[PDB]
Amino acid sequence: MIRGIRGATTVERDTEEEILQKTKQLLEKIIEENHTKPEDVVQMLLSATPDLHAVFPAKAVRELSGWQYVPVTCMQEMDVTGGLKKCIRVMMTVQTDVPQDQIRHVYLEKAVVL
Amino acid sequence: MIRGIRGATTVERDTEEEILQKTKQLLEKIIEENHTKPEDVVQMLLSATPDLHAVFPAKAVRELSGWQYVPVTCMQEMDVTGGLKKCIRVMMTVQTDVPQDQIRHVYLEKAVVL
Amino acid sequence: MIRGIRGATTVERDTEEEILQKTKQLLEKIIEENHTKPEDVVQMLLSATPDLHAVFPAKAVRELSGWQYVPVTCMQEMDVTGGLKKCIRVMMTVQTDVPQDQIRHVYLEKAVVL
Repeated sequence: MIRGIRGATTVERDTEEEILQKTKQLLEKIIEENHTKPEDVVQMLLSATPDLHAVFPAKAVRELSGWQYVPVTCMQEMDVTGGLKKCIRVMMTVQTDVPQDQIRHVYLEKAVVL
Repeated sequence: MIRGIRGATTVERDTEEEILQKTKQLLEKIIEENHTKPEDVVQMLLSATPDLHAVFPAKAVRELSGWQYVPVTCMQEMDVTGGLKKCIRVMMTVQTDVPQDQIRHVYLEKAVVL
Repeated sequence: MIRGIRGATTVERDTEEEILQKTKQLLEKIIEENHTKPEDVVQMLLSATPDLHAVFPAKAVRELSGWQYVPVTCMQEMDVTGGLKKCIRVMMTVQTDVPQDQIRHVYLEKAVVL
């Protein structure tokens, strides 16, 4: 079946180095936990709160071996009063047999409270 | 097959109570009209126009029994001049064998003009 | 499987005619490259950079023959420093078993740089 996998991390500052590292990690933990092979990934959406402008998060995807063909695009997360700042969110769509309740959704850094 | 189900509604005021209630009521109608069960939902994206800041509309999914594992995320709608103000829209991706031309899309409140 | 197909194009004026024409053109190119049938399309997302406001680009989909049931929604792209201005990007989800590395993504106008 096809199921979404969610993740979220935070950056300390709006630099390219930080954003690509926090995203790359978030992506490795998702892969680890859910055994995602790049070819089972339908598409990925990455969003970032309105305070992040230094690089597209999508750039870290093509720093993973075998991931250069997975289609990824980015969106601006809505601005909510009191929402977690400098937060990058991923919604990955994958072909999996794993049941809905057993998907490992990943929250790292300041996102551990989402 | 897996198909997308669209919906839209509007709130009168940017208030958490108004946003969660009008969103819950739209999700309930989509679900009703299409006999959707939580385990068949791949994922769900909810958008809000740039004038709504009180709460993330995804907080309303919390009040639908059984939906606790359905992965949902939000995005900001683009700002079009003359677009419907105070509008929440949904794209729900479900596993279904209903023909494309028979998916029931739901437009409520002022969004009935879309 | 179901696979995402990415596209991107740019406009010269933020105007209804130019955003509708360049988006129609992007979509007609994706369909011809991927030999897409509307019944096989799960859904589609279109994002626009923060400088485009004249019309939603989703409106170009009703100019395509037979696409009146395809569920589409828009979203706002994040504003990246050094990013492509006046850019319209699409993520189309389709049912297909063409392997991932053989999907044809389309980059028109100033997006040929990608």
